[PDB]
Order: sequence, then structure tokens, then C-alpha cells
Amino acid sequence: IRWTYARSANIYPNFRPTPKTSLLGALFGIGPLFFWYYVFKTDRDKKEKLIQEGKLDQTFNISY
Amino acid sequence: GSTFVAYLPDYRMQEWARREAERLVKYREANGLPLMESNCFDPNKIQLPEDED
Amino acid sequence: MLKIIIPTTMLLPMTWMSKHNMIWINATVHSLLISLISLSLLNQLGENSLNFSLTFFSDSLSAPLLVLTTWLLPLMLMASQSHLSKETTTRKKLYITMLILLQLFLIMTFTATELILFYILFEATLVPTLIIITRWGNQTERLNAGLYFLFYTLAGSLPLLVALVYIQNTTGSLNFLIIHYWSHPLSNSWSNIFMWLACIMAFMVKMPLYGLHLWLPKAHVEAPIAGSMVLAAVLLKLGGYGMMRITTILNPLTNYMAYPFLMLSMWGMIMTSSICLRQTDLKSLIAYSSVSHMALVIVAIMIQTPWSFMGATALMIAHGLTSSMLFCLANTNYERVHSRTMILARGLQTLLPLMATWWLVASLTNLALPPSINLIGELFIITASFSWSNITIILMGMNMMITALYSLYMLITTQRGKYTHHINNIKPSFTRENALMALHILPLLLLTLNPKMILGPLY
Amino acid sequence: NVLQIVRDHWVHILVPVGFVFGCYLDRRSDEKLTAFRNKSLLFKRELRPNEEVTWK
Amino acid sequence: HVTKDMFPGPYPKTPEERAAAAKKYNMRVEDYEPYPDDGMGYGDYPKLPDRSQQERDPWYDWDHPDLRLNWGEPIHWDLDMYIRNRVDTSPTPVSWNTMCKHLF
Amino acid sequence: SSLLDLIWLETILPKTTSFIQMKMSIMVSNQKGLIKLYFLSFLITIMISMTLFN
Amino acid sequence: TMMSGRPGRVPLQFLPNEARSLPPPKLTDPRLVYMGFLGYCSGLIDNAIRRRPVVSAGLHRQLLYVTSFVFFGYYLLKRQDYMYALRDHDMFAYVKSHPEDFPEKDKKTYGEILEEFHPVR
Amino acid sequence: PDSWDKDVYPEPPRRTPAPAPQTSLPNPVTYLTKIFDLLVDRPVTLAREFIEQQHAKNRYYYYHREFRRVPDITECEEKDILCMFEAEMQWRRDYKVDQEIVNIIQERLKACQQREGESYRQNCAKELEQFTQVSKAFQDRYSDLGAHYSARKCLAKQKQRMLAERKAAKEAAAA
Amino acid sequence: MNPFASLTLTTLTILTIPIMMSNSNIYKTNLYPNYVKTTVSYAFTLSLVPLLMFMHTGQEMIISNWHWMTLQTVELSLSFKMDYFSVMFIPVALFVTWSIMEFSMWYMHSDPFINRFFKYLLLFLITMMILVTANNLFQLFIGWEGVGIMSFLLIGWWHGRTDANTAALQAILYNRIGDIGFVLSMAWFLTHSNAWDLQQIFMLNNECPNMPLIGLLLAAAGKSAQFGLHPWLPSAMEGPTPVSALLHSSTMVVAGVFLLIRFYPLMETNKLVQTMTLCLGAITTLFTALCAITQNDIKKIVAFSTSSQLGLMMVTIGINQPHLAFLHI
Ligand SMILES: CCCCCCCCCCCCCCCCCC(=O)OC[C@H](COP(=O)([O-])OCC(O)COP(=O)([O-])OC[C@@H](COC(=O)CCCCCCCCCCCCCCCCC)OC(=O)CCCCCCCCCCCCCCCCC)OC(=O)CCCCCCCCCCCCCCCCC
Ligand SMILES: CCCCCCCCCCCCCCCCC[C@@H](O)O[C@H](CO[C@H](O)CCCCCCCCCCCCCCC)COP(=O)(O)OCC[N+](C)(C)C
Ligand SMILES: CCCCCCCCCCCCCCCCC[C@@H](O)O[C@H](CO[C@H](O)CCCCCCCCCCCCCCC)COP(=O)(O)OCC[N+](C)(C)C
Ligand SMILES: CCCCCCCC/C=C\CCCCCCCC(=O)O[C@H](COC(=O)CCCCCCC/C=C/CCCCCCCC)COP(=O)(O)OCCN
Repeated sequence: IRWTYARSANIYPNFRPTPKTSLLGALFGIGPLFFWYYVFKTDRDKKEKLIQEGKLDQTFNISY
Repeated sequence: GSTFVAYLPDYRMQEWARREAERLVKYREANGLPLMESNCFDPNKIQLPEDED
Repeated sequence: MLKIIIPTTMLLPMTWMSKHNMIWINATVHSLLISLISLSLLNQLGENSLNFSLTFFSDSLSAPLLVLTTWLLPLMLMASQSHLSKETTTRKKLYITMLILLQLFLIMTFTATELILFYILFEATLVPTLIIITRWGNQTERLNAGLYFLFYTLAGSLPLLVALVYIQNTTGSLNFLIIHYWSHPLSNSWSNIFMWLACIMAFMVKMPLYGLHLWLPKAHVEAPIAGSMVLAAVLLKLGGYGMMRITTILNPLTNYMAYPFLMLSMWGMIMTSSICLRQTDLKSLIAYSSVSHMALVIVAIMIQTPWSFMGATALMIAHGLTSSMLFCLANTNYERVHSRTMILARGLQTLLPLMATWWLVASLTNLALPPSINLIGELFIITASFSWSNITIILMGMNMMITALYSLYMLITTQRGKYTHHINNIKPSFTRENALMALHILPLLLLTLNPKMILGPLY
Repeated sequence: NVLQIVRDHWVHILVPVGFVFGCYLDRRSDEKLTAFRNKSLLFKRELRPNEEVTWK
Repeated sequence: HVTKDMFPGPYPKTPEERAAAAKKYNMRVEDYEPYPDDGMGYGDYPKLPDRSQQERDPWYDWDHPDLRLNWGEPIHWDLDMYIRNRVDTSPTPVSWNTMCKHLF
Repeated sequence: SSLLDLIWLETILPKTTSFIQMKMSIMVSNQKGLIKLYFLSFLITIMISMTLFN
Repeated sequence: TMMSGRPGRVPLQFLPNEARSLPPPKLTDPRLVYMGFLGYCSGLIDNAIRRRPVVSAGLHRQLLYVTSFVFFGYYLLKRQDYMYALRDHDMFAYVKSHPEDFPEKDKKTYGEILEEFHPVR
Repeated sequence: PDSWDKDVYPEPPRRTPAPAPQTSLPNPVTYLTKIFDLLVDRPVTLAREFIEQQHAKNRYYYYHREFRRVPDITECEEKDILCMFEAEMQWRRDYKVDQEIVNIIQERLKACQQREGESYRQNCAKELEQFTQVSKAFQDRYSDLGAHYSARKCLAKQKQRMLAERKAAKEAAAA
Repeated sequence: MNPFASLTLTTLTILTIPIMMSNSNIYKTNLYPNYVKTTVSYAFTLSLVPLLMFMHTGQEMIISNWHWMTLQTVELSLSFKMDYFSVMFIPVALFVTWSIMEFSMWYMHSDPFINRFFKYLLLFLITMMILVTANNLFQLFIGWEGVGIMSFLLIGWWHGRTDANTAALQAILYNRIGDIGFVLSMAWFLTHSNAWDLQQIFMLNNECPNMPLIGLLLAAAGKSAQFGLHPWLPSAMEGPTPVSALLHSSTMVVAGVFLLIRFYPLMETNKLVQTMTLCLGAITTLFTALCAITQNDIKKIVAFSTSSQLGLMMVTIGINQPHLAFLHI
């Protein structure tokens, strides 16, 4: 019971905002989102430019 | 209920569409027409705006 | 549509005038009959809709949700029969009344042809669920859980109402048919951006979207078994249905307004799945798996392609059935052990073999083993996402692997290994529990034979 | 025994009666919208010799 | 049946509450050692050695033979990470660095 | 599980809302019940409404 | 809208004479049935609060509850219908008398309207 | 079989070689097919004849539903809801028919690839060309419309394509 | 008429009757293992006939019998490819399965759940036949995942042993890593070729790009235990010896090589993927033989031998000799 309670419900009352926790939270919770946004946005911009210039060869691409 | 659902009549009209497509393909191959056409609506009834740029 | 609504209303006087020892029998029989009647809505057309009247209409998106809603009620009654044995007759009748009122509100919400009517019933579904959670919940956290489940929801839905009335002062109508036929593009403007956010956030918060999902584990672990069943199977899909309906007036803003949510989903499905790897509560694990599946549904709806919509519909139905079955299995363990901790009761395959078979089938379905409709929805969504961007496969692929892991983890911890020595009160499974699992699992494998029924209006 | 089991099983008629009443209610709604019956450009048809309405 | 005072609490700052925490977790005060009082909410919970469950004695009569646990003994914060079905930390015939160098 | 779900996502939306609403409630309701201060405030609002909305 | 100052309005008339040109609500009006249902619920709650058998304590009292609710609901429905009729009458009269504020829009056909296309990709 | 139109689903004349045994050893395949015929094909045929005569005792018909042509979206007023409803239904029916046309051509292509064997790359040129044309037309008509597709969006896409074509033609002529 | 198709479908169909009877009275008696063994021997004898027909003439067939569904322009139907590979592999698999079942009748005599064990073996055989005879990518995926689930269930046969459960989860993990590439290939082919059917994929891909072939190579490496994803095959020796002889020795682990063989028309038009396959196979066979050279458990030695042989098969695929790889299988 002590193990399950400590793992679940004793976390937040013992939480303290510190430079380490603040920095780790910012990194682990924000960095991946912007990394993936940059990756996907660059990919879709490249694809859109290729489509507008007409050089993509989407023959037989019927289902989307 | 499963038997009822299995034997539901074709109100989605799949076989009707198949028959219609068969007749269209037959007619167009018989008269040399190029199967499906690129324009969904014939341009005779569209009034484009003159740019005059 | 009244041929389904009126008998559901007649369930209430039938419940209240019933004998003290015959409430469950009558409720179960007549709920099953109502489900059989509602089965007739599945006959849909490739054309517009089944527009019964000015108030109600049915679609091939609404019909499977209605059938699932009507089918869930008898299962909830069977699941609730056990732990409500020592309860007074009046309070048992009140419990059944709450379940019936929830079913009525859901039925009407799915078939409503007006956005405002839809909003009113979509909010009316809150009161029975809140009462069920905070009255017949077991632990002391239920009160807090209820508060979360309420305010999150309301915090999302009060702006929507504003937007809705605003729309009706501009277009002149909130009827969905007129709205679809008279749609106009949304120009890129700050006012349009905030209208988009108001129309989207209420449905995002109930999916739930990653980062707005904190209410769901609380509510699902604190609710009674019927509450967990209805919350996981039907109430989550209200947001998906609403977003599917409302995205017709949000174009072409969705082309770029969808980016923050898509990321929040595509990364989010990873996080929640990984959360399932380190969980000490069964219900908490099942709830987080629900969050991952609904993140996939959010991606499907935001992509806005035919394959995306088909996959989202199929996945919604499949997840409803699977999560309800998993919650029922966890509860059948809890009623014997009274702990809700995964590693307490162990090696249960030796003591309960048929229940172990039910566990295996449920885990396989949650794992999306082909040709289950879970995998059909997942694969259609993945193909649409790949067309959206070829890089997405990476994240999608990762999720697949992780899902299998935690699914089998839950199967191995509870069913395999050695039995716990001091637990000597594990009785043979009752016919009621076995019938509950069978009635959960047979419709899924039957539906895999006719997937067109659950593929939505874009099939 | 009739007039005794009724006092316990009269409850079992409520849902089926509700179903019949709901069907009857649905029929009433249909009558109101007959504004375009046999008037659509797609299904415009000449009546049969002993036909009053195309649908009900 | 567990009382309110038998649950995990906040980080112990004084030797008296330190000794009180040690007794609550059924261990000697000399062996009790909580996690560092950082931001994360470990709190009162004791920091046990990071050894896996696989390197526990297999010839002892554990109450839970499969998990190699005894009833009442303090459970490692990461027990579900080390359950003999998962990552283990058992000593190897060859050192970790040598294995990494050879494989790479 | 711990840093994001149990701490920071909890910190951002719900806990901040609770803290702010509770602090505002304490601010608003903590009044001694003396008509002195109430009527002085009434005078201040009367002057503000006279010299701000016209 | 604010029809309080509407000319030719009697100060305390519930239903004017001109309201008699409108069809009366049917006795089987769904809103009348809902009003009767409200009266029945009031009777049941009255039974429950007074600690009496809820369904079958006072039949005369429940009948009076339902009848009073139906009576008031009928008259309320008449007044509501009359008020909406007045609103529509004034709207149409105003549109007729101000033709320069409500011009007839020159009807156009979708074949001669250029609407921008946004691909979904 | 008369159950389908031979022109819609064409097939080559199916020329097959004649048995030319070179040795005196009896091949087991022929004997196996004779015993298969005797033990399987005859009883199945007899059961089929019984079922067919039972079906002939009760003969009744069903019909293909014919649809009238209605004005399309290109001749509907801006807010005339009835005309847009009829045109939308007609456009959706046409969309389904086009999908089935593409399906027919794809079936032709797959059958050709299986039938031609090792020389499918050269002997299935016509089917590949037909599929290329039909796929191009279908992609021009219906691609990128979205999940909330409609006849108005298809008309807008066609109008933009015609504007681009007209601009390109004027630019090339005025080169 | 043309007994080829009837015979080919009858083999797979009569493989399923004991599964239906697993709820009858025969399943509760001690004659069930002999029932399953006799059924498999009869299926082998029946399947010997289409092989004779192909040997005489070269008979090849596609049977698209049941229409499952239609997503607009994509038609999904239950289709079987009865080509050289199918009609040559089915008799061999049935022969080996008959031998293994006769062996298990003696080996697992004291096992209380021997009926269940026999039933599990038949389920694996059915899934492997589905994998081998599939004509579209969805049916092939069905067989692909079925054999993996049966492998998980049969590796962890003794579920009270922690190591067996660990090995079963390990096999699932590695095969899921391969499933990522399988799903990649399916998505690419649907998006570009508008088909999961093999005929259209061959028609529309005259110069196959890198992405679908790399996905197929990832799936093959996952399921045939190539060097990156190899250890699960030696870990799979936790199961009973008949399981190790049937699934993880000769029949199930050659599924990745079979997948690469099925897509050989697209593979010969790509030189980079061929080189990748060659290098992967070479490193796999060398590393696994080197590991086998010092092992002391006999089953481990034979498992590493199987892995090295699979690497040799992939080497054969890499030098553009798919029929040689099939013969080696
Ligand atoms: C879209 C909606 C559609 C449906 C509409 C829903 C509303 C309709 C009704 C509205 C209210 C009117 C009736 C309620 C009066 C209250 C009396 C009562 O408590 O029940 C006792 C009574 C049975 O007990 P008893 O043996 O007579 O005496 C016990 C004492 O009364 C006292 O017993 P006790 O003291 O021993 O027990 C104490 C118990 C007693 O506490 C209570 O039961 C009080 C009742 C709740 C307050 C009522 C609120 C006022 C209305 C607001 C409704 C909200 C709807 C909005 C949606 C949100 C959902 C919450 O309190 C507790 O245990 C505390 C725990 C609290 C649990 C959680 C509280 C949740 C309350 C929310 C209830 C909302 C639905 C209620 C449905 C009807 C309930 C009877 O119930 C009945 O039998 C009467 C019910 C109706 C009679 C129907 C008969 C007509 C059938 C004829 C033929 C069929 C017609 C069709 C014609 C065509 C055929 C040919
Ligand atoms: C246990 C040991 C074994 C014993 C059993 C042995 C026998 C094995 C047989 C079991 C499965 C084997 C597969 C055989 C399939 C044959 C039947 C199949 O062909 O029928 C399907 C039909 O299946 C049904 O359509 C699907 C079942 C309906 C599911 C609805 C669920 C019922 C209500 C429950 C509540 C709903 C909850 C979920 C809400 C969404 C598809 O038919 P279809 O080719 O297409 O057309 C039918 C004929 N037509 C052309 C005249 C129309
Ligand atoms: C917390 C858990 C998750 C909850 C759900 C999160 C999802 C909600 C995210 C909101 C979506 C984005 C909102 C606005 C997107 C529009 C694009 C714009 O922001 O980008 C640039 C805009 O530049 C800057 O962004 C200007 C605004 C900067 C100030 C906004 C605050 C930035 C961060 C705030 C985040 C706080 C969110 C939580 C609130 C409690 C584009 O430059 P520009 O071409 O010029 O503007 C184009 C728009 N026009 C056409 C109308 C003019
Ligand atoms: C789970 C918690 C989520 C909380 C809800 C988050 C969504 C918030 C959406 C914005 C709230 C207000 C929506 C407005 C309703 C739509 C009506 C509309 O769009 O009309 C606009 C009005 O738009 C506005 O005025 C909106 C201004 C914003 C004021 C309220 C601020 C609320 C907080 C804003 C930031 C947070 C939004 C995202 C939150 C993300 C989730 C936390 C045009 O007005 P006009 O003047 O008539 O036309 C212009 C030409 N003359």
C-alpha cells in the first residue's frame, strides 16, 4: 500500500518548483513538440513546393 | 439481428453502380469515346471571368 | 426516430413500478429489445441521410454509435447487478434511472439535426454521469474526480455555445443540412482563429486531447463499473462525432490550425503508451490506453481525408467495445480481491482458465491483431497519415510496438506466473461474468465480417 | 392465474406499447412534409389509375 | 486497516522524524536513506539499492517466490522495472565497458 | 508519468486556477463588517463614476 | 424588438381582440401535454414531500394539479402565438414600406460564380 | 458464361496445346482427373441440376433502377436549396459510377497480368495504357476535395484548372 | 472442372475441421492428437495432387473467391495465389508437420494439456498456410501476425516459468519492430500503386523506389531473425522441442525469406536494396555460425545453425537468385 501510494498520490504534495525540475519539465514537455513541428512543417513545405512546380509524378495516386 | 444485418437490402446501391459503369464502359468503348473525361461539367455551361490583364 | 426514443422513456415507469426482486430482469430484457429495434438504423444509403423529421436524422456515422449506445445498457446492468446487492430498492431504481437517462440523452444527441440541440443534449449527458460517479463510487477521491470531470468539460464547452449563437446570427441557421449545403470558406483572420478555437476546444477536451486529459484517469478509476463502461465506450466518442460534424465550416483554416493538435497527438500517443508500461493500477492502465487510441482518432479527424474518416469511425467503435471488455475484466478481478493493484493477484490462469481465455482475446483485440476492426481503423488512419507526410510512419510504428508490449504486459502480470499463496478467496467464475465477456467479444468478431457497417458515411 | 399474475406482469406491456406509439408518432410527422410528394424532378411520375399518392 | 500515520509523508528534516520514518518502513535508522530533497516528489520514501530482483537469493523461502519478495519488507521505488521479466543488473563475467568496446 | 502528467500538466491548468480563485475569494470575502470602510469605498466609487464615465 | 410602446395596445390585456383571428392551439398540442406532465410531476412531488404513497395518495389533488397546469398552459400558448404573429406582421409591413432598404438581389448561377478552391493535402 | 458481358470483360481466345505423349509410361495426372471427375463432378452436377429445376419451377424478376437527368450545379442559383440538393445527389451518383469504372479497368489490368505469365510486361501494354488514362481523368476530377467534398468544390477545382489552361494557352499563343 | 483450384482450396479447408471439433466430445478424449495427425496426413496426400499437375504442365492460378469490401477505387477480396511457390511449399510443410505431430504424440505423452498443444500446432499450421497462399498484402499480414501470435502462445507453453514468458515477449517485440516495416510497405503501395493486390503492384512498378523495398527488407529481417533482430530466435528455445522443430526451425522462420521471394520482380530492379540484403545475410550467417561454434546447449546450437542458414538464404536473395532461395528453404 505504501509503495502504490508513494508512486501515485504522494507525488504532487512533495513537488517543489526548482531550477532542475523547471528545466527538465520545459525540455521534456516542450522540446519534442517543436522538434516534430519543425520536421513535419519542413517536409510539407517541400512537398507543397514540389506540387506547385508540378514535378512530383503523382500518377496512380487515387486514394488519400 | 446478425442475420437481419447480413440480408439488408442494397440501399447503398453498389450493384446498381456496377451495372451503370458496365453500360457506360460498353458504350464508350463501342463508339471510341475516351472512357472517363477529365472535366466533370462540360465547359459550355461555365462562364469564366475575363481577366484582360 | 421516436420508435427508439419512446420505449427508452417507457423504461423509467417500468423500472419504478417493477417488483423489488424483478428490476434487473425487466430492465435487461427490455433494453435488449430496444437494441434489437435500433438495429434497423443500420440500413443506410449512399445518398444524403435518413431525415426522419425536422428534429432528428440518422447517418452511417450516427447509426453504429446509436447501436453501440443501445447495446451497452444491458451489459452495464449485468455488470452492476453484483456490487449493488446490499442496496435498498429505491436507490437501485435510482441507479437504473440514471443509466436510462444517460442512454436517452446519448440517443438524442447522436440524431439531433440542430447544433444547439446537440449542444444541449451533449451537456445533459454530464449530470447522470456526475451523479453516478460521486454517489456510487467507492473511494474518497470520487468527489475530486467528479469535480475534474465537470469543470474541464464546461471550461471547453462554454465558449462553443458562444460561437454557436454567433454563427446563427451570421448564417441564419444551425441546421446541419443547411450548414453543409451553404458552407463558405473561413478567411485567415484573428477573429476566425478564435472562432475555430471555440468550435474545436470543447470536442478536444472530451476526446481527450493530450495535455487536457488529466480528468480521464481520475474519473475512470474512481467510477463504478457501469460508469467506467459508459465513459470509455460512448462518452469519449461524443467529441469525435462533434469534430466530424463541425469541421465542415472550418475550412480552409484547418489546413494550418491543426498543426499544434496534430503534434500534441502524434507525440502524445507515444507518452501515454509509455505511461502504460509503468502503471500499478489496472484501471489506470486501461484509461491511458484509451487516451492513446483517442489520440489516433484525433489525428484521423484533423487529417480530413476519406480514409482518415473511415478509419476514425471504425476505431471509435472497436475501441468502445474493447475498452468496455477490459474494464469488465478488471472489475471481475477487483470484486474478488478488493485491491485494484496489478501485482497482488497473480497466476490467475491456473485458477480461472476460461476467464484467462477472455483476457487473451481482449488483449489481442486491444493489440490490433488482423483482421480485427481495431486494426482496420488503425491501418486506414496510418495510410492516410502516411499520405499526409511519410515521416509520420515513424511515430505510428513506434506506437504499434509499444501498444503490444503493454497489452501483453497486462496479460502476463495477472494471468501467468505463480499464484499468490495467501489469496484463498478466488471463487469460480459465475455465469453472469462469462456471459458478459461473451456478449462483449462476439459482436467484434461478427463486425469484422461486415466492416462496411462501421466505416462511416464516406464508404 | 388470470387477474392475479396481471397485477405483477402488467409492467411488461409498457415498452412494447411505447414502441407502437413511437411508430404511430413517426407516421404523423411524415404527413406534414408532403409538400413535394410526386413533385421532385427526379421522381416526378404520372399517377396510376387507382393511385392517389405515390408514397404514404 | 492502515492508519493515516502509516502512509508516506514529506521529506524528513530532523533526526526524530527521520527515526520515525525508519520505523514506519520497518528498517533500521542507520539503513534508512531517503531520496535527495530535490523537486521531484519522492518525499518520505526510502532509497533502496538499485539491484534487480534476479540477483536476490533463489534458495531462500520467499513469501512470493516468483517475485522474490517478503511480506512487509520495503519495496524498491522501481520494483516493476526489475521483476525478472525486465531489465536486470546482475554481475556479468566480463566488465560492462569491455563488452561495449568489443561489440562496438 | 511523474514530471509531465503528475506534476506540470497538473500545475498549469487546474492547480493554478484553484490557487488564483481561492486567493481572490479570500481577498473579496475578508471584510470586517464595519460600515466605516464600506461607505468610504462607496464615496470612492461615486467619485470614480462621476469623473470617469463622462 | 421592444413592442411595449406599439401603437394601439391596451395596457393590461392578456389577449387582445385581434388575437381571435388566429387558429387556437389544439387540445392535443405537444406543449399542452408537456404542461400536463409538469402538473403530474408537481403532484408526485407534493405526495413525496408530505410522506404519502407517491403514485396513489391523492387522486383528486393530482387531477387538480394536471388540470390547472393545462388550463394556464393553453392560455399562455395562445398569448405566445399571438405575440409571434405580431412580430411577423410588423416585419413584413416594414419590409414592404421600405423597399430601398431591402433590394431584390440579382440572382446568379454557380456556373458564373468564381469560388476559390482549397485542396486538402 | 452469359452472367457477364464479354466486351466489358474481354478475354483472349485461350488456345491450349494438345497432349503429345512421348513415352509409354502412363501419367498419374490423367487417371487422377478421371477419378476426380467420377467422384466429384458428377454428384455436384446432379445436385446443381436438381436445384436449377427447382429454381425453374419458381421464376421471378428484379429490375435495374433508371435515374432521370436533373440540372447540375452549374445551373443552380446561389441560395436555391432544392436545385442544389438535386444536383448534389446527381453528382454523388456520378462519383460512385466513376469509382466503379476505375474498378472495372483495374480488374482488367490484374487479370491481364495474371494471364500473360512471364511476358506480362509486353503483353499487357493496352491495359496499362487504359488504366493510365482513366486514372489521370479520375485524379483530375476528384483528387484533393477532402472528406467534406461536394459538387461546388468540384466545380471550383474545374474552374481553376480551366483558368490555368486558358492562361497557359494565351501565353503560348502570344509567345 | 479443372480440379486444381478445388484441390488447392480443399487442402486448406480440411485443415480446419479439427479446430471446429475442438468443442466436440473428441477434444475431451485421448484420441484427439491422433485425429489431428490423421487430418494432417490426409491433407498432405491431397495437396500432393496439384503439385503433380504443376509438374506435368506448369499450372498456375489465382482464386479471388470472396469479396470482402470496397473502399471507393480499392477492392479487397479473399484471394489465393496457387503458383509454383505455394504448390511446392504446402506439401513440404504438411509432410514436416505430420512428422512433428507423430513425434509429439510420444514426446508430450505425460503433458496434461496435450490436446490443447496439438490444437495450437494446427492453428499455427493454418496461419502459415494463410501466409504462404495469400495474394494481397492484407491477407499476407493476417498470416504474418497469426504465426507470431501462435509463436508467442507456444513459446510460453509453461506459463509458470518466468523465462518462457520473457522469451515470448521478446519474440513479440522483435517481430513488432519488423511489423513497422511491413506497415510502411503497405501504406506506400496503397498510396502509390492504389493496390494491395500483387498483380497491380507488379504492373505499376517497373522501377521500384527505395522506400517500399526497404520496408519489406525490414519486415524480412524481423521475421527471419537477421543480425539486427537476431536474438529472439535463440531465446525461442524455451518452448517444447516439437515447437522448436516446427516453428522456429524450418517453417515459420523462413517467412521473411518467403516475403522477399514473393516480391522478387520489384527486387531485381533495385541495386541498393539488393546490396543491403546481401550484406545483411552475410553478416547474419557469419555471426550466428561464430556464436554456435562454442555453445553447450544442443538446442541452442541447432537454433544458431537455423539462423545462419537463414542468413545464407538472404545472401542468395541478394545475388538475384530467388528460386535458389526457395529450393534451399
Ligand atoms: C428527458 C428526461 C425524460 C425523463 C424525465 C425525468 C423526470 C420525470 C419525473 C420528475 C419528478 C416526478 C416524480 C419524482 C417524485 C419523487 C418521488 C420519489 O422519490 O420516488 C418514490 C416512488 C417510489 O417510492 P415509494 O415506495 O412510493 O415511497 C418512498 C418515498 O417516496 C421516499 O423513499 P425513501 O425516502 O425511502 O428513499 C430516499 C431516496 C428518495 O429520493 C428520491 O428518489 C427523490 C427523487 C429525485 C428528486 C426529483 C427532482 C425533481 C425533478 C427533476 C428531474 C431532473 C431531470 C433532468 C436530467 C438530469 C438527471 C438527474 O433518496 C435517496 O436515497 C438519497 C440518494 C440520492 C441518489 C442520487 C439523487 C439523484 C436524483 C436525480 C433524479 C432524476 C430522475 C428521477 C426519476 C424519477 C425518480 C422517482 O417513485 C415512484 O414510484 C414514482 C415515479 C413516477 C411514477 C410513474 C408511474 C406512471 C406509470 C403509468 C403508466 C406509464 C405512463 C405512460 C402512459 C401510457 C401507458 C398506456
Ligand atoms: C467454437 C468451435 C467452432 C464451431 C463453429 C464452426 C463453424 C465456423 C463458422 C464461424 C465463422 C467462419 C466464417 C464463415 C463466414 C460465412 C458467413 C458470411 O459469409 O456472412 C457474412 C454476413 O455477416 C454479417 O453481415 C455480419 C454480422 C452482423 C453484426 C451485427 C452485430 C449484432 C448486434 C449486436 C449488438 C451490436 C454491438 C456493436 C455495435 C456496432 C458476410 O456475408 P456477405 O457476403 O457480405 O452477404 C451475405 C449474403 N447476401 C449476399 C445475400 C447479402
Ligand atoms: C495546455 C495543454 C494543451 C491545450 C491545447 C493547446 C492547443 C491550442 C494552441 C493554439 C493554436 C495556435 C493559435 C494561433 C495560430 C495562428 C498562427 C500565428 O500564431 O503564427 C504567426 C503569428 O505571429 C505571432 O504568433 C503573433 C501572436 C503572438 C502572441 C500569441 C502568444 C504566443 C504563445 C501563447 C501560448 C499560450 C497558450 C495557452 C493560453 C492559456 C503567423 O504570423 P502572421 O502572418 O503575422 O499571422 C497570421 C494570422 N493572421 C493572418 C490572422 C494575421
Ligand atoms: C479546456 C479549457 C479550454 C478553454 C477554452 C479555450 C478556447 C478559447 C476560444 C476563444 C474564447 C472566445 C471565443 C469567441 C467566440 C466565437 C465568436 C467569434 O469568433 O467572433 C469574433 C470575436 O472573437 C473574439 O472576440 C475573441 C477574443 C478573445 C477573448 C476571450 C479570450 C479567451 C482566452 C484566449 C486565449 C486562449 C485560447 C486558446 C486556449 C487553449 C486551451 C487552453 C469576431 O467578433 P466580431 O467583432 O463580431 O467580428 C470582427 C469584425 N468586426
